[PDB]
Amino acid sequence: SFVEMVDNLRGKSGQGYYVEMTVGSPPQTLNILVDTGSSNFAVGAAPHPFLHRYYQRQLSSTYRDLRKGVYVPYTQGAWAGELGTDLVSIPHGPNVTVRANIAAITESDKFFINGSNWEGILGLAYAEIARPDDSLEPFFDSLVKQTHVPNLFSLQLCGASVGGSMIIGGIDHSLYTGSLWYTPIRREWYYEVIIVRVEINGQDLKMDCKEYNYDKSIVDSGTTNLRLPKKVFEAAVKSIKAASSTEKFPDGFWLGEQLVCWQAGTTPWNIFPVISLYLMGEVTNQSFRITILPQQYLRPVESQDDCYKFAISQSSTGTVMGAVIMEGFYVVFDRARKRIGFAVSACHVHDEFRTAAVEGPFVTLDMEDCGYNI
Amino acid sequence: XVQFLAX
Repeated sequence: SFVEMVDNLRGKSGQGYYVEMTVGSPPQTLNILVDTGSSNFAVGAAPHPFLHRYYQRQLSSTYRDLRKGVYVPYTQGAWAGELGTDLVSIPHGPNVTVRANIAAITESDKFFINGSNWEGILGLAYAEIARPDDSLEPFFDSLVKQTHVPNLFSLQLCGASVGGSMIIGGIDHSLYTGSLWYTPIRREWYYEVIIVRVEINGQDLKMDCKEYNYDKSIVDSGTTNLRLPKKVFEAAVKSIKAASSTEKFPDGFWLGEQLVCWQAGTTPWNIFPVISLYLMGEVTNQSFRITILPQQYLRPVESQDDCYKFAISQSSTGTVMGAVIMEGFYVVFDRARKRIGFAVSACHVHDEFRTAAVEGPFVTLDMEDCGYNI
Repeated sequence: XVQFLAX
């Protein structure tokens, strides 16, 4: 029944995934990066060297100025702009139109990307982390409040020109194989989850699970990498190196400071290990695990040479399950039931020998203690 | 790459 929403995402590898959104009246359609890691809907609204088009408020009869500025800082970049509301539809999304808050971006720093094809960002997380404060209703909240659309969306991010699907209001079964396994949303701010165990090629990293979630773990479609707290990152690299020891790589490769390239079509995927994260399940003492391949964590950087960047990196703000994780899976953001589902993606990049996996149940004790508290 | 909220 959701067929018209299939293949509604596009992107360039490593530059996020975007969906078309139509704003204002008469219609102004823009490409909008989908970000489960923030909660502001914002669009370029003035010329920028990296923008080929932008929102023109004076041409929208339905634009309402909120007479208030807004600023959002991200990990490296930031933008400043002006708040208002306008009519918004997603032409390859649900068949509704809502009046939503929109931040019109007038200035920015290291936000837009040269040649990315996107012109704005759709923050799909919860009001608690919206700027300027939690009173600025996020887009998805407006969608659910104003319409019949069920309080759920799902993302199938298909890695490498990338594509995928954002199904809004439900789940499409053509997008995954096997079973969906759910982890609780710990708290409605970011999409926060609890990681309870980590394995490299089946070998337990053997760290206290409190390290994996210090100070939070989140599912973030607007971040390319799998980002890990420093102690966890260091242990993971040590283990990944040991597992791939038949080949030698410079220290800088593991730090993302050096690329390694193979002649077209010869990448020895088989010499790199799979990586598993166990997540808290829906039943007491029950967990499940998601497993990704080097096809997910070694990312192509665009001749006759295939160059790759190691896309697991260090974080000082907790674990971030970015595209590196999401590209293996169909991920269901079941806001109505405060849970996130994972299943093997029908589109994920793999080979004849290994596939990404979602497996369970396992027995894991004292999972509640894994989470960070202030 | 992209590295989307500060915090």
